[PDB]
Amino acid sequence: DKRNAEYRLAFEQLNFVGADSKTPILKSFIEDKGTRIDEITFESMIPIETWKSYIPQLQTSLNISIISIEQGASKRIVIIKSMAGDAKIPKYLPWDDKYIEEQEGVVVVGQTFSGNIKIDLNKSPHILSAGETGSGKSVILRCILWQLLKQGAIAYMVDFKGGVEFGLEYEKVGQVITEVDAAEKLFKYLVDENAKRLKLLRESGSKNIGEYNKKFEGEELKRIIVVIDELAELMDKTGVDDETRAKLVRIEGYTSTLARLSRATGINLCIGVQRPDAKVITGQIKNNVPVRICGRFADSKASEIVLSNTKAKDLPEVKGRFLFKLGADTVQFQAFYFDDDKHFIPNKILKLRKDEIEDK
Repeated sequence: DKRNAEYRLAFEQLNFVGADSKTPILKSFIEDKGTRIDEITFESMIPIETWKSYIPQLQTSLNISIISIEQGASKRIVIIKSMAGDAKIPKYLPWDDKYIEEQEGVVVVGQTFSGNIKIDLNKSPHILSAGETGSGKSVILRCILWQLLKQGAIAYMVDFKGGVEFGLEYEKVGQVITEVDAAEKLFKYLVDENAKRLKLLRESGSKNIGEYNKKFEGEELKRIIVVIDELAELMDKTGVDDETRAKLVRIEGYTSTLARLSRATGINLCIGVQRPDAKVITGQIKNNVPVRICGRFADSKASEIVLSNTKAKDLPEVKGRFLFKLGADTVQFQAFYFDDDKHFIPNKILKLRKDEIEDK
């Protein structure tokens, strides 16, 4: 009843009253400790639209973070999907190998208010990390790569800045693609590999490699992970000769093909973008890339591309503070500080690899 009287007061203050002078009466307070989110229900004579416009006034009074105001059973009943006003988000989040998931295909990206953000690459298969230069953006992808490498995945890194963001260390664990020629060979291969895989899956009678891999263990399908340091490196023809203009288009057709058909076959794309543009994050790419990571952008246009809303502006001036987006919802999180010197250890991967081959 402490919560009932604390609301009664906040409403009483805001003069938040119905057509009947009656303030909103509290009905249920569902304390989901697991999700740190609470289902607060009120019966009032105040239409949802009016609760919706008064959301900032409510938030500040009741010290809460409202997510949604869904209408309940009747027009007078309204459920406020909302979490605490003491939003538990870290200052700096250092990486630790303890976070590596045992569920093959799952990757942690950082910590939200409740807990660590997980991603099932069998559910949502491709990641788009956008953020201006001044770090963060790619560090999230390199961190994801490490997790999958540790889960025994096959890596392909794509870096046209002559393989600078993926050093000789990364070349120990996989192929680093630095030019249009290799990028063409590669994206063509992956497309043919995805093709060979859809055959095996269909015939085995499995919907994804998660299913298929529970069915075959001696010979399993290795997950393929494709990191693209910068997309615009591939996504910009504006200058090249006819021969190259063709290659970059061929590459645009393969990327589109994989992005649209991969989910089942275990071929995952992680894309970095320093500045969103519709000529870079094209139709297909955005259409087929579920996960969206967004950095502090002062441009509303850039936010609309990736997040398809303008929440990137509203981010705090903290390094690692990003916005994860899957489906409709968007959360504020501190990503892991992944240092390629201390955290990336190629030997550990070569170890797993010797250890897996020293069987069958």
